[PDB]
Amino acid sequence: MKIGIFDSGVGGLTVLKAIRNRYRKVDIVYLGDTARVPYGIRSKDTIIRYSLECAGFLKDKGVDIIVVACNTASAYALERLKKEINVPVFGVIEPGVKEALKKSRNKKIGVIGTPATVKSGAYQRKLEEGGADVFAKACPLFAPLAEEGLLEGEITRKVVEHYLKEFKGKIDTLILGCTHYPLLKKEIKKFLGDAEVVDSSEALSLSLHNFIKDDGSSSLELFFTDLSPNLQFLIKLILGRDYPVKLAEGVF
Amino acid sequence: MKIGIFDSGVGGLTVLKAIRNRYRKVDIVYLGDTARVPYGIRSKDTIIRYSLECAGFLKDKGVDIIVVACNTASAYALERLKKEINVPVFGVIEPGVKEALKKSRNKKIGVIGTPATVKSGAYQRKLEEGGADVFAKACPLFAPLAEEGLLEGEITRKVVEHYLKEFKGKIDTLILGCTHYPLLKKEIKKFLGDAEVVDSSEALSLSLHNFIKDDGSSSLELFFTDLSPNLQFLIKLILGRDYPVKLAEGVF
Repeated sequence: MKIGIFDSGVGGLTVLKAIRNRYRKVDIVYLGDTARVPYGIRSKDTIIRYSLECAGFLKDKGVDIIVVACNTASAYALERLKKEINVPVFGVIEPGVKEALKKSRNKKIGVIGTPATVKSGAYQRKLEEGGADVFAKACPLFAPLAEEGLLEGEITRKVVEHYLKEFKGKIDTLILGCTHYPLLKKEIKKFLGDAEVVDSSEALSLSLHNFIKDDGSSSLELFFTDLSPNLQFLIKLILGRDYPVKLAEGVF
Repeated sequence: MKIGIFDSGVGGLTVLKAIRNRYRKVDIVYLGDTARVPYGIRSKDTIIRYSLECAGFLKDKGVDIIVVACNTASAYALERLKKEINVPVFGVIEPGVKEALKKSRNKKIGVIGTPATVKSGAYQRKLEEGGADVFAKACPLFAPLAEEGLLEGEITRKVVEHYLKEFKGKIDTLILGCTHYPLLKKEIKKFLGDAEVVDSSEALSLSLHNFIKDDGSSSLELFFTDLSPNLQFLIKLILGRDYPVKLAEGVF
């Protein structure tokens, strides 16, 4: 059993840590699309093309299942991936939803996710057909225009309330689609008050239990299509140690 | 007297507010380069070309002085601007330095700024020739690869200490060149302890006092080369109300 996880950046090294602790002996191969990283703005057809390519990379790496930890690719490319890669494919939306639907009490739940996944409607849908009033809202893309340091103090506690306006006191469960400053977990869980935030990474990992045979050499291989700046440093902080990465289409 | 302030994004609407409160009757024309916004990565010659163009835009808008609030353009394009625009040009580095040099006690001061301005050496230099041990370090470019929400808790308090490592307990004054998550003002002023952070915007504004004749119709015009997403919303939050913006090279 070899698990292939694929993401645009390093946010997927989270799921990967969950998997790996639960499935202690499975072999893993990660592939981050760092060379194209600002995914959540690209078209549906772009997201499906970049996804096809990265999945094929891992397929050809001999994996058994392909976990796609990105909400944007999971929201647009799962049909296509499945249909072109002769293996099981798992995204992070459906486990998030199942969980949300479970955790909830009043079934008035919300989703904060990238503009491109929030546009897809995949979350909204899957939640409604499960019997639940979805309150969605998109991630604010701030760093390009202004430095987050601008959004510190006063102005931050006002971005929040205006964004998480409707959500106000109507929801009781939330899928943190994708968190960007100033909408950190603790800036929102403060405005909204102690709400049940779905852990999309623990939910996902768990969700692969019946398809995964906990077996393998316990190996780990990390790949990225661009040896970006502080990649290596980030890897160190998230995983706990330093794992050597290779470049996608290097030795091969 | 008409003041032309120019920046890459909205971070300059800060200086603009300082100016405007101090110089209550001067007329103003702001120009943000939103269409090209990720400035701090481009080349010296690129920064000088984009700067030339935006300054010329304002010159042709009939301004008397041109304030450039971006550290990256101030660090590479002031010679060129002055030499091509027949008017007084003021950047945000030299007032920051004067202030730093003043505020300091032990003259062991630091600068956290974008990789491109920190490379320029303009801060380091100007501080050394003023008799001071500069501790510089670059802004970590994180949002592209991973979402800041990843950098929340544990991992954030560890990014800081490793970056503001050397600075540790050696500095007593700091020029917050440019603040990006997780290096917010309050994450650093916590690691480092209560240090004297230079207010580069109050310093700058103040620095124009002898060149500015507080006179004019008290007008305000906001221009940007790309009516980017939440531009309009950000403007609202920083300035206090909504100011109509126009597009650079619109009616003209």
